[PDB]
Amino acid sequence: MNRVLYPGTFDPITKGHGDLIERASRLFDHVIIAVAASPKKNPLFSLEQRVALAQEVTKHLPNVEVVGFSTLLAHFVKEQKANVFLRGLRAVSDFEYEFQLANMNRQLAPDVESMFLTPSEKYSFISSTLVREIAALGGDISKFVHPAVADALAERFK
Amino acid sequence: MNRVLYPGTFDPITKGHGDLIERASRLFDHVIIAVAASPKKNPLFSLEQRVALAQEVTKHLPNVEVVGFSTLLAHFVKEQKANVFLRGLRAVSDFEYEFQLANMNRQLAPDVESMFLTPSEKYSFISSTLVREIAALGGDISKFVHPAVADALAERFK
Amino acid sequence: MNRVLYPGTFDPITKGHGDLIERASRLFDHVIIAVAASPKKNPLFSLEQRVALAQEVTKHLPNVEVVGFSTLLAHFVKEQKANVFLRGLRAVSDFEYEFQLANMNRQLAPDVESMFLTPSEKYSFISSTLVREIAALGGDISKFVHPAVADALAERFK
Ligand SMILES: CC(=O)SCCNC(=O)CCNC(=O)[C@H](O)C(C)(C)COP(=O)(O)OP(=O)(O)OC[C@H]1O[C@@H](n2cnc3c(N)ncnc32)[C@H](O)[C@@H]1OP(=O)(O)O
Ligand SMILES: CC(=O)SCCNC(=O)CCNC(=O)[C@H](O)C(C)(C)COP(=O)(O)OP(=O)(O)OC[C@H]1O[C@@H](n2cnc3c(N)ncnc32)[C@H](O)[C@@H]1OP(=O)(O)O
Ligand SMILES: CC(=O)SCCNC(=O)CCNC(=O)[C@H](O)C(C)(C)COP(=O)(O)OP(=O)(O)OC[C@H]1O[C@@H](n2cnc3c(N)ncnc32)[C@H](O)[C@@H]1OP(=O)(O)O
Repeated sequence: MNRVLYPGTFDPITKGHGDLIERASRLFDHVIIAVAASPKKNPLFSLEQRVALAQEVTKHLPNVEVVGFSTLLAHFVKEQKANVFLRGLRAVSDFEYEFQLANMNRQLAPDVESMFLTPSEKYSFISSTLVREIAALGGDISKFVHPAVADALAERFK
Repeated sequence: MNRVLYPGTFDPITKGHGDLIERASRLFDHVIIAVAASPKKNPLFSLEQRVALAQEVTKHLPNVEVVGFSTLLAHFVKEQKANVFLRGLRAVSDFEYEFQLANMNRQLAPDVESMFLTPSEKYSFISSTLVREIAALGGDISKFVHPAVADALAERFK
Repeated sequence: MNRVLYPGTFDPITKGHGDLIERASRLFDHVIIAVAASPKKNPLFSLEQRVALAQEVTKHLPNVEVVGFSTLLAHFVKEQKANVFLRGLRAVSDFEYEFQLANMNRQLAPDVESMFLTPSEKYSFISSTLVREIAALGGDISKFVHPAVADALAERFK
């Protein structure tokens, strides 16, 4: 059996992440979305909000579950007994921080594989930072994110 | 007529920008330098100062106008009725980012073209960030910027 | 004689820099590890702590000495009378930033050469930032740093 763990800040989750999750839920028996606290990033949404938004966006996929965590990813992946890390690779960078992330996690969790997917072309170039900045200036982001996310961002900047 | 809009933070405008603007005024009938507030960047100079510096550096160019804006670029370009985005490309450098930026603005402003110029060999490798940091440590920055900008940098840290 | 200066924040110094330093001490008569204050990065360790960790890690190399500084690199290098800048490329970070750095320093210190080494494959993916983050979450970092650094990181986070 394969259990893949998709770790990220998801602030917020976008159509880019969702495409990747869609594809991964058809490949693997179990997909865990691991939302990291990432306090250093000063996230726009709270961990609970990010987990909840990610849950809403994935509610239709039976083998996908969402959980938040504040610990070391290499510890958390053993705790989840997942044998595969999922990360998305868009163009291009980083990427190289992803190569660096994978090689450092290989030392800390040797039995976990690091694997990459690339999003549909249509949802590449979608970045959570840019979704946030467009929303904060009142731009329409409905083509970059799910409607609950769009609503959450709109209400957030009021 | 083409009305080209060149949007940046310009903190401060450098000889790299100035080169691009010289080149852009020779290609297009109307060039608007759109100086972004960019509060996330915590600019060294105020928007009002950054606009005054850009005005000073381009006042000799009759088809070039400068304005500050704090709104969504995709909204502001319509209020300005420009049909072309100008951006500069240097060493890699923030080049992925220009594709992603262009991609997302093509969704938000479908009718506006996105185009790129490159500055002379001589003004590549000039970053407004390194100019700020060198000046803040009392390094001589006069060879990276126009003289009014050099004075403002000197006065900025006294 | 060649006197090479190796500047960085070294927060903290890793086996990644130590490999570069080892290689440099066998090429040059004199190697200076220049630790930058870098107040903006808000370093985990104080300047004085980072200088001490760097001394501990290199004290077995007689031609290598460590010093801290808070001034402009281009002036400090004149103070140390070094004619060579050493910079490492922690794999493929942004050699374009190192270029922008080198050519701007070419303007401020024309008599100093910029030179680059790459670390052994084994240490080319160690990031002091990620070491700080793994250590802060109680992860084992003994495979990325010298034992004094591991001890120092351990004491820093309980
Ligand atoms: C060696 C190690 O163990 S690392 C030690 C430090 N920390 C930890 O262990 C705690 C765990 N931390 C994490 O899991 C984090 O998710 C990290 C460190 C893996 C990566 O940070 P992320 O949350 O993925 O955000 P990311 O680095 O991708 O930057 C956010 C951007 O990437 C996108 N993004 C966010 N999360 C992801 C993701 N999981 N996968 C792909 N893309 C993502 C967003 O669209 C966003 O767009 P932007 O570039 O304009 O901002
Ligand atoms: C979807 C989107 O378009 S964003 C939606 C939300 N935000 C907005 O709408 C705000 C609208 N304004 C903007 O987004 C800003 O103008 C931006 C990001 C397009 C431009 O910001 P920038 O000026 O490029 O800041 P940035 O630091 O990234 O500049 C990169 C480098 O190129 C130089 N530079 C500054 N402005 C420009 C410019 N317009 N073009 C080319 N180079 C520039 C600088 O010297 C800078 O050097 P540095 O990185 O060492 O500081
Ligand atoms: C040089 C000029 O005058 S331009 C103005 C800039 N600054 C000054 O004048 C003051 C002097 N400042 C310095 O010397 C600084 O060290 C700098 C800006 C030149 C370099 O900063 P860095 O120490 O490389 O820090 P960086 O932002 O890359 O982050 C530290 C990382 O760099 C790595 N690192 C630090 N120094 C080096 C180095 N000399 N070579 C290769 N890698 C390095 C570490 O692996 C660490 O890993 P990380 O990216 O995961 O955190």
